[PDB]
This record gives sequence, structure tokens and C-alpha cells, in this order.
Amino acid sequence: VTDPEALLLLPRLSIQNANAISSPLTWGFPSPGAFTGFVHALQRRVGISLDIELDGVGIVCHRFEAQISQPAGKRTKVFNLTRNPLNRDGSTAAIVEEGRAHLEVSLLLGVHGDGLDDHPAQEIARQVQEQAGAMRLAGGSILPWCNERFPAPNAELLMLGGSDEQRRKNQRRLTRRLLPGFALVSREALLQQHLETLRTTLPEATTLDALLDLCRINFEWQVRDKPGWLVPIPAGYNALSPLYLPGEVRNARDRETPLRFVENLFGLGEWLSPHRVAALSDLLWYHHAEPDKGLYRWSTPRFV
Amino acid sequence: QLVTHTLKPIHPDARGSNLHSLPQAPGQPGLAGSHELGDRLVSDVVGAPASHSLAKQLYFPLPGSGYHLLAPLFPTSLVHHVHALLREARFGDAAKAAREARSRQESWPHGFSEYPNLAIQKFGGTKPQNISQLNNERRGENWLLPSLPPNWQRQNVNAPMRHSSVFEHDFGRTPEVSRLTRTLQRFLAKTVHNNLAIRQRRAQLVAQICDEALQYAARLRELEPGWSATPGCQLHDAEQLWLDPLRAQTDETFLQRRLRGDWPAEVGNRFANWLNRAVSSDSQILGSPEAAQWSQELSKELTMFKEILEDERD
Amino acid sequence: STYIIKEVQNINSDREGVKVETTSLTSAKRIASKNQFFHGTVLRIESESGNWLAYKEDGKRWIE
Amino acid sequence: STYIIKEVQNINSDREGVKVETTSLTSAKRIASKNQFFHGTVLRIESESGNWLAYKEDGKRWIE
Amino acid sequence: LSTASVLAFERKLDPSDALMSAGAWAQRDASQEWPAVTVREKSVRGTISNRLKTKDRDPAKLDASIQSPNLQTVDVANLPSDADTLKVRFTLRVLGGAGTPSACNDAAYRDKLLQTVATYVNDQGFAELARRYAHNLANARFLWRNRVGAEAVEVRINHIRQGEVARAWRFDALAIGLRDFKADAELDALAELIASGLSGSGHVLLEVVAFARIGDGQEVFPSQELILDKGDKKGQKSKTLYSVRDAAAIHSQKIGNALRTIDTWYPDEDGLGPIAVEPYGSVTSQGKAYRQPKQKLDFYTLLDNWVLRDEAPAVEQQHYVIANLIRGGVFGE
Amino acid sequence: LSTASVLAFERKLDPSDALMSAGAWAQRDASQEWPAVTVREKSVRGTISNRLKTKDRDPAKLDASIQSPNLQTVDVANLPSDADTLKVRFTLRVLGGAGTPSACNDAAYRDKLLQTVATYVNDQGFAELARRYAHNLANARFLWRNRVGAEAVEVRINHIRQGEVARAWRFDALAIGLRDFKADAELDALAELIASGLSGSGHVLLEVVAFARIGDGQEVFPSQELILQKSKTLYSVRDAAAIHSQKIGNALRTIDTWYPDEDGLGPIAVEPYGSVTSQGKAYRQPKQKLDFYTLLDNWVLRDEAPAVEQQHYVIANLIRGGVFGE
Repeated sequence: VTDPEALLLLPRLSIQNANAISSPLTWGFPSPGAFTGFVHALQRRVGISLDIELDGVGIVCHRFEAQISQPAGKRTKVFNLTRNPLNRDGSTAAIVEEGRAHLEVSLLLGVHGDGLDDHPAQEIARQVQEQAGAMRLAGGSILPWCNERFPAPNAELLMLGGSDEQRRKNQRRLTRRLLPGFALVSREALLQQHLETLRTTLPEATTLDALLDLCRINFEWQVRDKPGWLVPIPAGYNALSPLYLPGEVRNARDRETPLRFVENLFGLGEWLSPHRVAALSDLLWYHHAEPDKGLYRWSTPRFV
Repeated sequence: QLVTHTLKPIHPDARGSNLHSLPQAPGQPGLAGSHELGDRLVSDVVGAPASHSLAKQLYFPLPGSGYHLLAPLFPTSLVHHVHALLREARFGDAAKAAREARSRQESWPHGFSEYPNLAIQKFGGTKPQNISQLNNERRGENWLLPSLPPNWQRQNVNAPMRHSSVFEHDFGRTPEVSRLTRTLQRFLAKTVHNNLAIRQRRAQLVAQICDEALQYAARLRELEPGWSATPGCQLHDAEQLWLDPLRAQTDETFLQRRLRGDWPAEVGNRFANWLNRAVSSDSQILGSPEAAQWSQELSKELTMFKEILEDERD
Repeated sequence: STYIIKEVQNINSDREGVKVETTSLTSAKRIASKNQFFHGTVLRIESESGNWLAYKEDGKRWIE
Repeated sequence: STYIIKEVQNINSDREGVKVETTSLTSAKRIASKNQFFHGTVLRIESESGNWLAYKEDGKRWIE
Repeated sequence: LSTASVLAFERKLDPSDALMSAGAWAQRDASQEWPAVTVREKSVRGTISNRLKTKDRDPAKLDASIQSPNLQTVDVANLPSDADTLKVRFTLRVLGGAGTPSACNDAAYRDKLLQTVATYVNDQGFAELARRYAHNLANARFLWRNRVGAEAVEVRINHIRQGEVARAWRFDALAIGLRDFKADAELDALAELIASGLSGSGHVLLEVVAFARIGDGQEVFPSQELILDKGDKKGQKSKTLYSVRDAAAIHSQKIGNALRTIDTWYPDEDGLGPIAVEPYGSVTSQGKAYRQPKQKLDFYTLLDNWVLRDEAPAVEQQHYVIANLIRGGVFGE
Repeated sequence: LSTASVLAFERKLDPSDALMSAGAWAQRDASQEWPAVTVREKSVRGTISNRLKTKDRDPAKLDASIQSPNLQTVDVANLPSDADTLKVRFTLRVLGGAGTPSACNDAAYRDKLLQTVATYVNDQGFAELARRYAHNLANARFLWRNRVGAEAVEVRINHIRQGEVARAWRFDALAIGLRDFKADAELDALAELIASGLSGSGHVLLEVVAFARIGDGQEVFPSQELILQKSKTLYSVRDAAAIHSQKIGNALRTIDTWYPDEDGLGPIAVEPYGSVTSQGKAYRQPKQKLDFYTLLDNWVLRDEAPAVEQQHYVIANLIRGGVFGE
């Protein structure tokens, strides 16, 4: 939860044929891990060249368009699959599950490296945007902003220096351009509150998520109300087996680091307009891992 | 064999080490996982740990340390458990009567929950039997849950220069705000006994109104190149100042000059009056405790609303 | 449940109705049919507000 | 059990069908396959109502 | 030194969706606001003309089927009332590092592959592949049915640099041979730009816009979107055309597959022209797969030999192998 | 050398939608900006006209049905208040390469087909098919009910080259025989142009515009769209009536007159098995050897060239395109 010295705001990043499943039992916006690992992979390459530190990643979804068709038999929609190429044997290809969609998202990169002062901010922003364009986020190509209107450059602003008045003015200016989209944040307070509240009935976690993510109707008739948009998300992957040396795991793609079998862990996230958030640093997602316990979560602790 | 994870439903050529079961529950209480149940585990018979290319191995960063690759598997027990939990809810004579009661308006004791915008995923394709722990009916019958953001459904934006939408532009009624206004206006009939909880749901519902309102103006400015002179400018003058296009190349320099020294302050009054006329209140209740909290909430919301637009021109 | 039972010649009309205050809609429907004061009228059940709950023509079954 | 057997080029189509009046649906499938007049058609068994009972593609096995 | 059970290469030259619009060829140069073509629905009533199976000794049985037609719904896209020119706009990016493997089990194999790639590049550059791709981009080979029966097809490629300024080009698909590759100054320049981008120049973006004269009120043929959900009830469409933003378009992979139709060294080479670069030389339309595994020309066999035994195959095989590595995919096991 | 389980031939001579409008026969010289005929709805009281079984029906049962008639809503399109002439405008393109197969499993079959096609073209050109098509394009046979009971029908077939009108043509459907094909200089020129386009000598675009005298305020019979109360749904494009592409191409291909009956039906559309929906009978039944599949199989495997008439019918089928094999 290190304080980011500066923040780079990507104005608009388009993605096509991304991963819309993100989980075995859920589908939709991609897992936050896909975005967090992206900034990490970028820092590993550009971080050494520009001598910058990126630990916080903010996610704001401006536009999400999936590829689904609702059938006439039932009200459950289906996804639009692709056609696999013919097999080597010459027989027809086998259909496989896949997802594709158009996702216009904006990422916030917290710059904690002190070396930023030694180089121009505009140059650092342009250098980062150049790698972001060639990079593939969420599993698909990133279509740059090219249209009749002028292109959108990446702006890096330092949040350490300046009075609180200038800080608030900057946050307002950023929210002004980030209003069209909705931000993504992890909300575990309400989740734990409901868990303890219904613990007496039964200690079931999945049941609570299922009950929260649905249209609840009360007898009176009436529909239960929620303060904002709440949806389940893949908080992380829990360790399912003990660590094994790179030699123990057969067919390992790397012998430098050991392989570990993990499972899926869900959570409950909330969609809040950027104007609702007071501190922008609280939006950036920070990956936290525990060496003893295999719990690895990207939830933003400073949000609470 | 009996295992809690298999690669058969994940991929046809996926082969690797399948764990027999979870000895411990690594899932923390702060989150939800398969390790939080520890019961109702259903493991079917399929048909030096090894991995495969389709294992979907992904590296994970560590603070000041090296990298650790993770090879997640396909949870079968949790998937079947959630599937049965949702099947017994959507189907069954018990839930069936519940939905019928809603149409009849009968206040039945039991409450039925719906799952709109569901998705279907097939396992095994032409050969569903190839999937592990997938029965004849269970194959391809596993439905997922929609995680799309509330803004997933996007419609067109229309702001014409005629009088058709010039007079009604100030309102800007949208299907998203229409469903919220009905829920907000339903909390004004609660008595003093229900005033305790109304202090939170009603307070949070005010912010969502301003949020859904600002999004409409943002999408309008981000979709329409501009708006020229339109009829009905008596009360619509304040609304036109919400979405400000750039000065035209062939226009004069007196357009931005007049708008620069003018702050948008009538938008707040037009919004407050619009909400006051949209939501009904009681005259006799003006001297009640509910009226005080209602006015306080409306004032708190109007303050942030006016503040948001104050920085727009400045 | 307050239900306003109205009678009109055609489904399109504005005539006042009696407030039954019944538990469920089925009760109001059975009451309207048992107490129907006319043969060719079109029964129209509506809630306390202006929203039309259901209608039934003389020669047709209940519709919502 | 009255079953309507229909034939169409694509699985998605509307066409009249013969009434088999068979005892069981599996019997209906066998009869339809026997009476198939075409190679590229998609056999579709449907009940008296608009509910689709089952379909079978030319190059695929029976599906419900 | 055995092979790696897990081998994958990220695909290169990945394009995006192609937007379409209609308008007048006269205003195409001065007008780029052409409205998009919106999909529409239509109904067709056809007879069953498929091959008969039952014996033809039943004349009455045949006339019966004719009495019952086949009804279905489809989707079609037609140009506006007054529009004779179709416009298609799509972008293309060049990532680079084709030879660079994404994941390898053994380090020795990865090092050997990088060494062989560097050696090949030093001996001769990718100018051949870049030149082949230049022809595909210049001509309309990417179009499948829109090109057939066209009066004039004009392709314009613009190299989008840091600023709006670009080296906009103009070519003719009809003038350029479909089955023959000829050298030209513009083609050479484009091939050089592609080779640089692949080598890692730093940034490459090419916006390709095509204008094809078809006719007033004509019908375009977009890529049908696969659904795979037959459904449990009627009231559905039998043909669904892929559309984004209420506008017809062509799939990114469907475009990138045609654009990479440079595999002309297949063993048969008897009348067939350019073919898609795919493993085992499979062909969907022809239904046959050239370069079967029984022969030694197979991609996997050639790569295994050139890696373990260091046997450099014919220049043609090396070009095909580099093209496949550029396309990317999953190999090994 | 067996056949290919997968065989497909893209259709040729594919026209576009046909727009409609109304106007005055006098203004025929200048026909632009005329407002289109917009479909509208009108209530119609349904009646019992079907043939009911006398055994099931009875005197009381009948009075019961007619007592409560079933109302049904339909859609009709009528010309403007003051308009006596209907106008229809549709384009046509010539792709070419009819014999060229789009997809074939076996290469030997494709080569044999291309060889047979080249041999046929060398022996005799498509001038016969082009001449027959010219008659259908000239006359108003494409119209199904609008032509019946018309005072004057005038067809104008223009030629669009590089966006300009290369050569125009004006014919009369009434003067031209419906069941008889007569030779004319213009028809021969049009047939030559079509043959060239099909042979691939250049792009060919023909804009056909017809003007039929129906009457003031008359009711046109557009193509009814498929149903999902509302019973009759008319197909409207951009709030204007039109005719389906297949509905036009079906009439335009009425060149099959070599059936084994020689009845008075006249021109029949080229369709496999000579099926006819209205007549409810399919000429050229599979029992005989004249069937298209048998003729092609024989002329391919056994290289048996059938009569010139059968060869023409087979070439017409290949031009129309379709799915063959298995």
C-alpha cells in the first residue's frame, strides 16, 4: 500500500476478442489479475529503461460490449463461438468454449519511482503508452485511439507536491474525463459483515455470494434494495497443493521458479462512479501475497 | 478414481495431476472459495505431478522476491454444488408456486429469487461423455452468472435542435433512473418505526441519482459534436450550458467569451425542482421528522451536484 | 390489497370504481364476476393508482 | 402420442409435418429416420403444440 | 537435447475489426462520414432441392414434399437507397519478435532457436515475407465475395506515425495480379516498413481503407457470426451476420487469415493459387490438407530436423517456417 | 472417380432489391423524388370461408362461429391519392465464371468440370441463355400480380459503366409475347452484352426500371413478410415497399421450357427436379434420365453429352448455383 508519487492516466485503450469468462462459474469483465499482471510485465521491461516503479493499477471500464445471442427457447443467453481449423487427421474440427468482446478501458499507473523527476513526464508517458499499445491486455490486441477526432495522449501527474487545493482540483479534472466509465474496486467489508450476520444459519460463503448477486423479492410484495452495483469477482487463486520444486512438476515451462497448484477464489466487488471516491490512490489495485498461506489477493486495502 | 479437480471438462487434451480432495481450508473468511464449504463434496469417477500446456499457468509477482507460477484447475465439487443450489431454486414445485403468487399479488411467506441474464456453457461439445463427472443431463446444463457492468447495455444518444426534445431535454429520463426513482419514492411511506433503516438506503439512493444524471450529460457531450440554437430557450438556457461544444472555426469569439464569465448555477435549481415534482410528498408531513431528513438529504446532494459543475466551467 | 373494480362498455374508458380491499386479485375477480351488474360491460381492475391491473371483456377471458 | 415430423434445410426453419401418432418419442425418431426423403435435411420432431421435442442434423446424432 | 513438451509463439500482425459504410465514389476522397450499413431481416420461401434418398419409384411422394416449402429467416446488409461505392476501414499493428518464443520448457532449446533465428536473419532478411504481405495488403485478396464483380477497387494504406501526418498510398487491386506477384516501388517501401516493424523499429500502425464500386442498392456479404445454440423453441433467425455498433464488419482473425495467404510452395502447386499459412496445409473450401505428415516437408518435422540435426532446409521451407512462426500458435505437445 | 461429398456453386446474375414509387404517366420522362408507397394497416372482419367437414359441422355449430367472428389485421399498400402509374427500379450485376466451382473436395472432379465447361463454351457460347434472359428482362414477367390487368407496361434497361449510362434500352412487355420468344436487334445486343459479362470480358451493370399503368389509388401487391393479432405483414425497406431478391431472381430465371409435358403453363423457373409450388407438380421426375443430377453425373463420369436442350438446362442450373453432392 505504498503511496504513489505520480499517476499516469491512459485516456482510452480498446481491446478486441478479450477473455470475457474470467472464471468457471462466472462470466463478464475480465479478472483484475489480468490487468495487474499487465502493469507488472510492463514494469519488468520499461521499468528498467525509464527507472520507474509501478505498484498501483486503477481500472475504469468506459465501454463493454459482449458477443451473446438470446435464444427463443429460454431466457438464458449464449456466447458467439469461433470456428477452429481442420484437424491434422483431416476430420472436422472440434468446437471449444471461448469468449470475445470489445472492451474500452482506462488504466491508472501509480508511479512511485523517484527517478521520474530526472526525466520529462511527457516523455515518460509517451514511452509507456508506446509499450502499452504494442502489448496485449486481457488476452487480446489493444487497438489504439485512431478516428476522425484527434488522438488521446497519456498524462502523468504528480500527487505528492502541491497544496490540498491543487490536489482536489487535479482529482476533479481527472474525474471529469473518467465520468463516462465506471471504476472497479474490491468491497470486502460488506461481504464479511453479511458472512458474520448469517453465520448462525450456516457457514456457507458461496451461498452468500449467490444470494447477494440476484433479484431478491420480499413478501409484503417488494424487492430488496442495494446501495450500489454489487457483483462477484475473482478475488484471487487459493493454493490447492503444497509447493513443488521445478523438477517435481512435469512439463513445467520454467525451471527457475517452482510450480504450485492453486484453485479459484471469488469475492464481491462494487461499481462506484469516480466522483464518489475521494482519494484516487485508494482506487489503484495492489497485489498482496502471503508466503505462509497461499492467499493472494489484489483487493485495495486503503479503500476501506 | 475420485478427485476434486479434472482437466477433462476444461480441455480435451488437458492431462495432469488431479488432487484427491482438500485436506485444509486455505480460503480466508474475508473471501469465498470451495474450501469454505468442507461438506456436500460430490466427486465422480473419471471415465511426480505432471502438467500440460493447457494448464493455463500464470506467473504471480511477489514483494521484493522472485516469481511463482500458478497452475489453476477446474473446480468440480463447487461447480456441481452451485449448479444444484441454483437448479433447486429455479425449478421445483416449491419455487414454482412462489413465482405464481407474485402474479396473484398473494403475500406468500416464502420468497423466490431470480437470476436474470444467465449464460450457458457446453462441456465436451459433440461428445459430452468425455467430460469428467458430467452426467447425461448435467452435461452442458451448467449455467453461469452475469458479471457485466451496469453500463454493458448502451443505447444511442439523441439531442436534436427542434422543440420535440428541447422542452423535455431538461428532464432526460432514462430507463436506469426510472427504476431508481420508483425505489426512492417507495421509502417516503414508511412510518416512524421504519425511519431507522431509511437513514441509510434513502441516503445512498440520492448519490445514485446524481451519478446516473452526470453519466447522461457525459455520454451526450461525448457523442454529439454540438448543439446550435433551439426553440424553447426560456427555461432550457441553463440546460444548454451543461454540454458545451467547442467554438466553431467559422464562428465568432463572443460565444466562449460570454460562457466563460458565466457559471452554471441554474442547473441545480432545475434539478431540485425536477426531483421535487417527480417524487411525491405529503403536505401534512412537512412538520414531521421525515421532512427534515428529506430536505437535509436533498440539500447535501444538491451541494455536491453544484460543486461538480462549478469546476466544469472553471 | 386495495383494488378498484370498474365497469365500462369498452376497455378504453375512464369510470370510477369500488375499492374492494381484498387480499389477492383472484378474490376481486371472483367478486366482480359474482356481483357483475351488467352483461355487456368490460370489467377493469386497477390498483389505488392509475395503473391498470387487468381487464375482462364480456365474451372473453381475463387478461392482464 | 401425436408427434409432428418435419424436414428442413437448416435446423432453424418452419415447415408443416406429418402426424405419426406413435406410442413413444424414440419410436418417432426411428420412423422419421426411415421416412427421410433427403440427405442434407435436418429432421425435427415436434409435438402438437409449438414446443420443439427434438432435432437431428444430417451429419450429427439425435439431440433434444 | 529433446524438444519442449510446451511450445507457443504469440501471433504477429493481428488486425482489428473492419468497419464498413456506403457512399458515392466522387465524395469518397472528400467525405469520410459515410453512414454504416445496418443489418436487416428478410424471409425466403424455398423448396427442398437436396439429393433424394428414397427410391424414385414414388412419384406422388415427391410431389407431396414440393407442396410443403422451407421457410426461414436470415440477415442481409444492403447499401443505402443511393449508394454505389462500399468503403471498408481496418487498422493493422506490427508487434515484432516473431522468432522470440513465448514459453519453452528447456532453456537450451530456446537458446538454440534464438541462435538459428539470428543466423537466418543475418544470412537473409524477412524482405521476402514482407513483400508477399505487401501484395496481399495492396490488393483486395482479403475480400471473399465483395471483390468478385467489382468495377473499381482502390486500396489506401496510411502509416500512422506519432502525429496525424502519414505516408498515404493508393493502389489498384484489379491492376495487380491475383495469382502473380510483381515488384513495385510502393510495394518495396511497404515491405521495408513491415520488415522494420517486425525487427522492432518501435511503433508501426497501418490504416487500410478500401473503396469498391459494386452498385446501387447492392448487398454486401459480411462474416456470419457462429452461435452454436440451436434453441428449444422457434422464432429465431437461421443466419446471423456479425455486427458491431449496429454496423456490419469482418472478423479480425478472418481478415488476418486471408491477408497471410502466402503459402504457395505446397507440394501439389497445380492450379491452386495462394493458400493460408496453417499447420498441415489444411484447406476448408477445398476440404484437403496438403503437406501431409507422411512426407518430410511437414512443418513440425522440418523444424525438428533443423533444430536437433541443424539441417538447413530449402530456402522455400525456411520461408514457410518463418511465416508460420510469425503467425504464431501452439506446437509440441 | 466418385463425386465430392461437398459441392457448392455461387449464384450468378444476382440482382438487388427493387424499390417502388408512384407517379403520373405523363411525367414518365422525369421520374425522380417521387415519394415511395408506405405500408399501412386497416382492420378487416374475418369470415368463415374455409371448407368445413359437413360431418363435424351442424346447423347450430355454424350459427355459433359466424355469431362471434374472428377479427384479423392485415397490411395493404396503395398508390398515392393522385397517381395512376407505378414505378419499380432494380439493378442487376453479371459476375461470371458460372462453371467455376466455389468449393470441391476432390481436385480431379473440379478439373473434369472445368474441362467440360471449357469444351461446351468452345463448341457453343452462352448466347442462347443470354437471348432467353433478355426476353425475361425486357418483359414484365418478374411481376406476379401487378402486371395482370395493366393498361401499359414500359420497361427501360440501362447500362451503367464506370458510373455512367453507357447505352439505354426501352421495350414493351405487352407487345412482347409472354409465351413466345421473338428475335429483335436490341434483344440480340443485350444478349451479347450478357454473354460477354458472363464470359468475363468486363463488368456489366444493368438498371431496370418499369412503369406500369394500374389506376388512381389502386392497391399494389408487395411481397408479404413472414409472420411472427397481425396476420399479413408486408416487407418494407426504409419505410418503402420492395420485392425480395430471390422473389425477383425466381421469375427472372423462367427459362426452363423443355419439360416432358409441353403444357400451356409456359416459362418455368430453373429449379432442380422441375418442382412447381403453384401447380403442385414437379416435372422431370427422377424416374427419367432428364433429371439434372443424373444428367450431370452421366456427362461427368461417363462423359456422355446429352441433347443440346439438356446441356442448356444443366448450364442454367450451374449459373443459378446451389449445393450438390451429399
